[PDB]
Amino acid sequence: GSSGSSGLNRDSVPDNHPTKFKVTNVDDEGVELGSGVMELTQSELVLHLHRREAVRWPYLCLRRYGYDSNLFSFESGRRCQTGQGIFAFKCSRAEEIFNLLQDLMQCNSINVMEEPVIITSGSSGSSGSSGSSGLFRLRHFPCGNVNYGYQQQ
Repeated sequence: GSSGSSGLNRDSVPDNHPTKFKVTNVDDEGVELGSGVMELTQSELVLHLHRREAVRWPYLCLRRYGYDSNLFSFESGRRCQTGQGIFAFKCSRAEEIFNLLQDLMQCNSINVMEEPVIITSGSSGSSGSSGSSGLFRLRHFPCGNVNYGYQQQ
C-alpha cells in the first residue's frame, strides 16, 4: 500500500475530471483493446471514441453493474446499439464511475426498497462466433461487486 505521483501533464483534460472519465475496453484476459472517454448524463450512459460514432446505454436497460479497484463493468439489455452483453473497461477512477452511475439512475422518479440477496444460477453451456459489430462482449462478469438497476414484475 503506497501513494503515487504524476511525473508530467501536457493535455487540456484534467486527471480529476468529475464527469468525463478516461477508459480502456478489455477482453476476457484483461488485454487493452482500445481507448475512449466515458460520459454520464442525467439521461443515459455515453462513451466517446474515435471517428466511429459514440456509444450509448440507457440506465433503464442496465439490469446490473459493478466495479473493482481498477476496473468498471456492466450488463446492457437487448434494446441498445451494441446488443445484449457484458462490457468492461480499465479505469483508476472506476469507483467514482460506479457511484455516479447509481446516483444519476436514482435521480429519476422510481420506487425502491430493501430486499435479501438470493443465490443466482448459471447456464448449461453455450458458444458461437463473431456476428454484429461493437465493443468486446464478455462471457462472464469480471467485477467482484454487483449492484442492480431498474426493477419491475
